[PDB]
Amino acid sequence: IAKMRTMIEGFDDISHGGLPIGRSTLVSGTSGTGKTLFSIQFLYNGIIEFDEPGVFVTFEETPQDIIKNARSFGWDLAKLVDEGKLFILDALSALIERINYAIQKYRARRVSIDSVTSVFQQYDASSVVRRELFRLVARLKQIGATTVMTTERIEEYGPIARYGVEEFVSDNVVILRNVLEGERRRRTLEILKLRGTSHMKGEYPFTITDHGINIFPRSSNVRVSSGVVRLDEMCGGGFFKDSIILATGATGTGKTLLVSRFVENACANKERAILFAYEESRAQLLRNAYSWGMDFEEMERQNLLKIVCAYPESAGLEDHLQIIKSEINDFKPARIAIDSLSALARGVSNNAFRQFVIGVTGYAKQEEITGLFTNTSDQFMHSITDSHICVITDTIILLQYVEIRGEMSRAINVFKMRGSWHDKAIREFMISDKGPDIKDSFRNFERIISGSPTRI
Amino acid sequence: IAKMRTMIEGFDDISHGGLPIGRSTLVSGTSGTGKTLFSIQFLYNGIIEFDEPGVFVTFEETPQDIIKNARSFGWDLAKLVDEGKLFILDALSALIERINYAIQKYRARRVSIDSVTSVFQQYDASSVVRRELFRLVARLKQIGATTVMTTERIEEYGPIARYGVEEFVSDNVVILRNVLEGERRRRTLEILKLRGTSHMKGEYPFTITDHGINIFPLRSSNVRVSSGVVRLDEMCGGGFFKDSIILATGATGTGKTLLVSRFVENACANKERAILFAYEESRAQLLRNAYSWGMDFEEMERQNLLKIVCAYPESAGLEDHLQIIKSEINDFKPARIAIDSLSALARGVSNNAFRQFVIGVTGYAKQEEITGLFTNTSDQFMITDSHICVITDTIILLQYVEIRGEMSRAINVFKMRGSWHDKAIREFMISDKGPDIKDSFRNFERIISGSPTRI
Amino acid sequence: IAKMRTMIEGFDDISHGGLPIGRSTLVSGTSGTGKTLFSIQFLYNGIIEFDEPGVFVTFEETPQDIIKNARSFGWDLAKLVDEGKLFILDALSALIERINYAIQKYRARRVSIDSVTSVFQQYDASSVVRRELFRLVARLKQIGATTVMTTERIEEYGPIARYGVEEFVSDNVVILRNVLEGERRRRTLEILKLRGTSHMKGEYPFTITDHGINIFPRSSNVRVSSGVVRLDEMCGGGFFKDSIILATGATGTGKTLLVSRFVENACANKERAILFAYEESRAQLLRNAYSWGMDFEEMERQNLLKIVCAYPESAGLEDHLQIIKSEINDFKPARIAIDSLSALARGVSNNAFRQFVIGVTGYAKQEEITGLFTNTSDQFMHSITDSHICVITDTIILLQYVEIRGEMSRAINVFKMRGSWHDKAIREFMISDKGPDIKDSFRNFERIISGSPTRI
Ligand SMILES: Nc1ncnc2c1ncn2[C@@H]1O[C@H](COP(=O)(O)OP(=O)(O)OP(=O)(O)O)[C@@H](O)[C@H]1O
Ligand SMILES: Nc1ncnc2c1ncn2[C@@H]1O[C@H](COP(=O)(O)OP(=O)(O)OP(=O)(O)O)[C@@H](O)[C@H]1O
Ligand SMILES: Nc1ncnc2c1ncn2[C@@H]1O[C@H](COP(=O)(O)OP(=O)(O)OP(=O)(O)O)[C@@H](O)[C@H]1O
Ligand SMILES: Nc1ncnc2c1ncn2[C@@H]1O[C@H](COP(=O)(O)OP(=O)(O)OP(=O)(O)O)[C@@H](O)[C@H]1O
Ligand SMILES: Nc1ncnc2c1ncn2[C@@H]1O[C@H](COP(=O)(O)OP(=O)(O)OP(=O)(O)O)[C@@H](O)[C@H]1O
Ligand SMILES: Nc1ncnc2c1ncn2[C@@H]1O[C@H](COP(=O)(O)OP(=O)(O)OP(=O)(O)O)[C@@H](O)[C@H]1O
Ligand SMILES: [Mg+2]
Ligand SMILES: [Mg+2]
Ligand SMILES: [Mg+2]
Ligand SMILES: [Mg+2]
Ligand SMILES: [Mg+2]
Ligand SMILES: [Mg+2]
Repeated sequence: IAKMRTMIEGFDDISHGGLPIGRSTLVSGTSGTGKTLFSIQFLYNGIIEFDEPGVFVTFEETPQDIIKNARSFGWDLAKLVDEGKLFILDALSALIERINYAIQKYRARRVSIDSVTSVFQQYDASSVVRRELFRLVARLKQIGATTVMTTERIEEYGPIARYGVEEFVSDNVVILRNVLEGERRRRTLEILKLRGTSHMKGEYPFTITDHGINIFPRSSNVRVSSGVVRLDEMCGGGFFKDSIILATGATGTGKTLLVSRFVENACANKERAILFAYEESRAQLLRNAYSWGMDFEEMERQNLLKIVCAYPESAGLEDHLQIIKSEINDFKPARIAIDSLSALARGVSNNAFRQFVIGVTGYAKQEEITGLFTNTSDQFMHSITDSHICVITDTIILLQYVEIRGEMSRAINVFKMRGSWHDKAIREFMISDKGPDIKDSFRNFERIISGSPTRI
Repeated sequence: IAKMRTMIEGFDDISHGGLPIGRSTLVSGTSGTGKTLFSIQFLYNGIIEFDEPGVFVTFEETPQDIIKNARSFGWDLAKLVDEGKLFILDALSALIERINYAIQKYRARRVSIDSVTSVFQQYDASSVVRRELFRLVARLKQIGATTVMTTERIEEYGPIARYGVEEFVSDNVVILRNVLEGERRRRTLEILKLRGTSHMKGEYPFTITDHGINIFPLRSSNVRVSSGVVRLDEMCGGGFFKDSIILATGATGTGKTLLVSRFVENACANKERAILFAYEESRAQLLRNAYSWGMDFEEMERQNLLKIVCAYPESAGLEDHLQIIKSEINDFKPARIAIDSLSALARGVSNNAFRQFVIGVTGYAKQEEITGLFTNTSDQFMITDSHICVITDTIILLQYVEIRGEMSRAINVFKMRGSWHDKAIREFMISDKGPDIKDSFRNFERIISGSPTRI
Repeated sequence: IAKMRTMIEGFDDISHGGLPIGRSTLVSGTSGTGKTLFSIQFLYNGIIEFDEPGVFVTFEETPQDIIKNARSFGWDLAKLVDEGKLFILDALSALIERINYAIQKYRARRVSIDSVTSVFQQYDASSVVRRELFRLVARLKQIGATTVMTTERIEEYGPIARYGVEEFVSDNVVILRNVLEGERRRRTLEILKLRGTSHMKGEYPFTITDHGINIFPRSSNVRVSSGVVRLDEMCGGGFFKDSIILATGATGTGKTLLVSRFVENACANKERAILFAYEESRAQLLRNAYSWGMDFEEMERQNLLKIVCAYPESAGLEDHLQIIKSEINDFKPARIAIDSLSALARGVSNNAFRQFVIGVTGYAKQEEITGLFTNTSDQFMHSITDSHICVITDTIILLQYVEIRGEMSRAINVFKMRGSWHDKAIREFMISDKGPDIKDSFRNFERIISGSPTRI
């Protein structure tokens, strides 16, 4: 069973090439799940790469309404119909005749029906839909044309179709969802089945952007500097180039300080860098940064630093990824920084957050980009990690508060360093008007990893 | 009631021999559960295993599509007509006649109907369905031919059939599921009932492969093997046991992958095949860190001795991961394997679904005399273990020890099943040639806390 | 209201003698709940003990199909019909006439209808079923014949009957269930009501075995040895004969060691013993046992030791009990051992597990059998007990890991000893190639029950 590519980033790897060739694919889902976006996108791409003639059988929508909406991603469907490359059939057993006729005058390639459920309200009685659905499918499989049929749905976790008898007739079943969890919508695609072929089971986080659908399913010894000399000395030549560094610690420990010095160092060696902040804003960052003797405003004047400030609850976790991606595909920084993940995990599913970290890490390492992700710990004085995904990070620079003689002092230590030597000493440090000052470690103190020390 | 082997791996143990002789079995479930697959496999295996006639009754789609769908597993229609061993009937009491025809025509034994739910569009009443259901099975039983019926379902945890009156008429009820939990689907088969016979109660994890369905049901020599480290072998009093399961738990960056790299290296060193299942790092990374310790993993794969199967834990489901391991070991056939790690496969997974995984790998690994070293990154570094350290025969736990404001690491053989081991928590270090197990801490107390005390 | 015995192990004590005499009993439940198994079992037993004439009114099942299925437990229904002791009436107001006629030619005793729901699909409309059900019941109560009526069900926790009007007509209501919790089926029986009589309320764990249905609703000073001399010295003459001993402790403490020495001691005094293992297999056990100088293979050669290895998730908790019972009813060991309960409680209901422990304990003590049950603790260094059923055990031999001068040493202490003196000292012990070596206790150490000790 040969498959037909749809040029839809994600769907090509989820269905292993695409959808069963010469067969009909049913795409069900609720309203605003992207049933039409996918439908025309299956034709557009098809009639832009392999130069294939595709006909669109519209029903409750006007042939200009479809083209007026496709202009949201800069798609000129008029120019498609101005070269006989796309035919829109405006709309009981005579409909297949016109489709069979049009497709004959437009050499059978890609066909989309939006929607079949619409022209079935006057029939109903469940058993009737199936009887008239089977005939349609069969009538298309005889002409051997990769057809996508749209179906309506009432529930996001209930009947597959309105009359629950379309999935049993259809050979291939793709379900588009828009689940709302904690007053936040999440678009997820899934391939229920695919007769005489293989596919990726379960649902994968996707979104609709200005390019349309966006479905989301080396290791050199090159070392880079973190901005701090002693830190690179503790890491035995600084952080690795293509690696993920983690800055875990309590509130006001110096995470954003290390991020600022990590981004500065990039711009210092004429290297581009992106800073994704979710806790503070450009205004505050510039002031805080300048207070340590760093010109963040100037760093952006050289087109070497970009600041993307936004709230962690502003958009969805499946969205935030796309922003980072598009932000990296444009500016093309050598290294990025996330401040912070703690803010991107608050009121989010433990699994939904795991898919995010895996995404950034993968993409960050896939493009050989150095990413310094910070994480704020709950207990300031310390268990381990909430979702404990410290196994994804190659380096772990944790900061801990140390109470010494009624003085709230801070300490830094390189907890982990994959395929690299590091200092296993909890060196004390302080903050000044020029960044960190890592001094000597606490040799005459015991139980330093348990908030409070002990005289020796 | 005579059994009938279907040659479906797992099913012949779940149904105790297979399905009842000259009885009608009902296989209900949702769409994509694998109802048609089972139906074909039942006849296919039955045809090329005991030269038995098979009659497939189609209803929804045509004989060509069904024949064109089995090509995904490598099954051809050479029995369809080129051997007259596969009779397909394209599609109330007139159907039964045609059924008895091909049956007595080719001295039939096996029969599959797919689907019967599609022949009850008009009849919107359960009364009619039951009446015309019983008559079918009753007829089929009069001919005493092992027939499999297929029905459709709306919910995975609701009515048995579409009209909920088919399981009561049917003698044997099989239910195929495709439950979706946490954006992840899991195919599970269960034998609801089986009249005048015994079977296994509850649902068993299965998958669909290119050999079709793979249902998953539910020695001890003193030969020792080297762990890669000499002191470690001395700590186990002769090295690791051959046909045994070793576990390495500890905080992130304790050196689990280090002990794995040496455990796999030692294999290839003695010209022994070993498989490495990574779910945290990738080949590129592992090769770098490995070489940094003075180990050439690339070379090890150049001699067809070491294999690396990197895959994100979240990529596939727990049931698929198992099949991937089994098939991977069925091809390469290593003398020992290593999983890095179990903790990476226990993330956003049910404790019951995870238990079934560890039991499988352990069982299968222990069933083929394969030495397995599974790692498990402990959540709270510097307590217990909310899982199963009872399954593992050996436990090599690594713990971080803070001494004089220095993040030092220690190792100890926590347990060694039916063997002597060192009961001392000796400090160790990592260099550019592997571990260096030094001496323990005699003048330090509460070393299990992660923070000792000057004695 | 006199009751009629059914000779069904469990149902006789649940309904206090049996079911209301001269009245009709409705048995509802889903498919494969054992509606037919019970139905014929009510006749078989009845026409095998009190020599009573019973007629079976079958519907959607053939008179040979019922007999062909009853042969799963070795029941010759043909021989029952070959002496006019059982009559099968193969199958609107004329059905009661034949039943009234047959029962007259087969002196009214035990009657079973399987099923009434079957011959009602052509009626439906809820109110119709009741009207035609009442007439049936009344027509049977007039002939005074203990009749059991089978009813179909869709839900395990929903309507009592298909039309939910059969329980209001029927005098007695028995509901058979097959609940699925965590991909595991559990058969439970219940008596909803019983007019003019008393019964046991709630549902009781049952199973179907080769004997059919299996519903599951002294104290001498005789002392026995545990295999260890010092252990018997710490128990002041060894464990009590008819008592339950518990071996709680962390992983690799020496639980299976004490079990092996406890089973060996039985075979040593020419006493039979059963070992129920769920963590290891015969292969490993024999090797581990032989490493301590115990010949487990030989112990089975004398027909004094039996090993029943099986996984704790292989079968159901309500099943595992039956296995132990049948295993003890055959071999008839003087003492048994369970290794372990921790494995039999993983992914099980806290209450469902409580009913198991009570079962083994009761049966173990009911047959005056000594049972050494082991339990693995979670924290290796220790709170108390998960489901804390240490109140069921008469003796508690807990083992605890003790870290001494960077050496992971082990310790044993007799925590409890009901109606017996015991040693209240945490004696240290080690393992060798001949079993345990209990030495002196830790006198110069403090906080030994909190993992880590303290110099004194
Ligand atoms: N240019 C755009 N940029 C971002 N999101 C867009 C853009 N255009 C549309 N969308 C999003 O995608 C949706 C359009 O999806 P589409 O029209 O295919 O829905 P549908 O599922 O076919 O709806 P219906 O059930 O009414 O037919 C919009 O509602 C909006 O959420
Ligand atoms: N080669 C293959 N590799 C992997 N999975 C496959 C392969 N071939 C088929 N499958 C899987 O098995 C499914 C086929 O099952 P099958 O065609 O029997 O469905 P079904 O349950 O009979 O559906 P229906 O409700 O339409 O009768 C596909 O949807 C896919 O999930
Ligand atoms: N100009 C300055 N001089 C001295 N110390 C400073 C100065 N500016 C900031 N600090 C110190 O360093 C800390 C700043 O660290 P930073 O702002 O990076 O916090 P953080 O660890 O990222 O915390 P969070 O993100 O939770 O607010 C302040 O709490 C203060 O102790
Ligand atoms: N010999 C046996 N050993 C063990 N279990 C058996 C044996 N025979 C039958 N069983 C079990 O008991 C069931 C038989 O129960 P029975 O036929 O009474 O069901 P039922 O509830 O009457 O079904 P229906 O609703 O279809 O009439 C089988 O499905 C199986 O689970
Ligand atoms: N070349 C090297 N030289 C010195 N020490 C090294 C070297 N490579 C690794 N290490 C040490 O070993 C640690 C990594 O060991 P390893 O990756 O096996 O640990 P792990 O517990 O499996 O980690 P993770 O939780 O990330 O899987 C580093 O943190 C460092 O302390
Ligand atoms: N031949 C031997 N010589 C010395 N010590 C041994 C020998 N065999 C086993 N041991 C020791 O005794 C322990 C065995 O105890 P046992 O196997 O009964 O463990 P357990 O407490 O039942 O643990 P679990 O059931 O959780 O695996 C081993 O961990 C080891 O310390
Ligand atoms: Mg639309
Ligand atoms: Mg900050
Ligand atoms: Mg099918
Ligand atoms: Mg690792
Ligand atoms: Mg029955
Ligand atoms: Mg044990």
